Amino acid sequence: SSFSGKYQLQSQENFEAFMKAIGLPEELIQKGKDIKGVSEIVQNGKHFKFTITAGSKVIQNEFTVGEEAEMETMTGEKVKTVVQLEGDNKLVTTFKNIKSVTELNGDIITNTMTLGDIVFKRISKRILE
Amino acid sequence: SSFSGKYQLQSQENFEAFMKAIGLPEELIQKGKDIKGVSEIVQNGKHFKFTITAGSKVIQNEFTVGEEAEMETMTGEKVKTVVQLEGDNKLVTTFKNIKSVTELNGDIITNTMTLGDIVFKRISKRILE
Ligand SMILES: CCCCCCCCCCCCCCCC(=O)O
Ligand SMILES: CCCCCCCCCCCCCCCC(=O)O
Repeated sequence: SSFSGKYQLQSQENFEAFMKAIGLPEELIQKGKDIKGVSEIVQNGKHFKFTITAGSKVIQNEFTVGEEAEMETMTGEKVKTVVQLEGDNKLVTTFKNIKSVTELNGDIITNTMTLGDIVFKRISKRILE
Repeated sequence: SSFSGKYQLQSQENFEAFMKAIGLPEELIQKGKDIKGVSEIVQNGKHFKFTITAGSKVIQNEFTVGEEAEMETMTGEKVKTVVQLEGDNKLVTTFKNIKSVTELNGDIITNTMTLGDIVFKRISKRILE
């Protein structure tokens, strides 16, 4: 019902392949590929504040679902996109050629980003505080 | 008696001045100055592993107190230094013209980095898992 929490990355698949596909340099990818950090979400109804840690980068994004917003991506590009809430537990959007689904089941977020044949999946667990 | 934990940045002083002094690109200073994320320490005796969130960057470092080590700074530069334990609750390192003191007070960690007349101070709080 609420996405709010601090989420510890537990495991991921295809980090290197996805970051290569979007244009990041190999040297940066290899430096970040094994980091398992903590991302944070604060949800207030349709409003979301994200402090995402992925690889060696921390990205802070904010949106209201259903409203267009500029989302900073791993390349540094700020993309214009609309994120929708499906049900109470799935955030969906598409930007460039990437389909993104952020799904909350209990205390586990599964984030799936699909770019052609590459399915980049991150599993993170809410720190219960 | 253990530094181990995940710590949420609560407040900080003179981020912009310190990052300017060490030469961080201005675009990264402006992006990173308001980000308050989670850093992790794993201590095993004199050995420490760090996953540090500072601004828009995540930095991993690892060393044994009392032994020379090579640590990655906020600019990405690698420096060789020996980290000491002071008074059983302070990690103290001096590299180039910076003195860094990481002090543990219960659930609070205070990182104080002194560079000439600038004191960059971070106060973080243990996440209770
Ligand atoms: C345009 C959207 C932002 C894209 C940023 C790319 C970094 C990977 C995104 C995964 C974060 C999704 C939130 C779940 C928590 C997590 O997996 O850290
Ligand atoms: C050897 C230099 C360390 C990395 C340089 C980044 C500047 C900030 C370092 C602060 C790390 C201290 C660890 C405790 C938690 C924190 O304050 O984030």
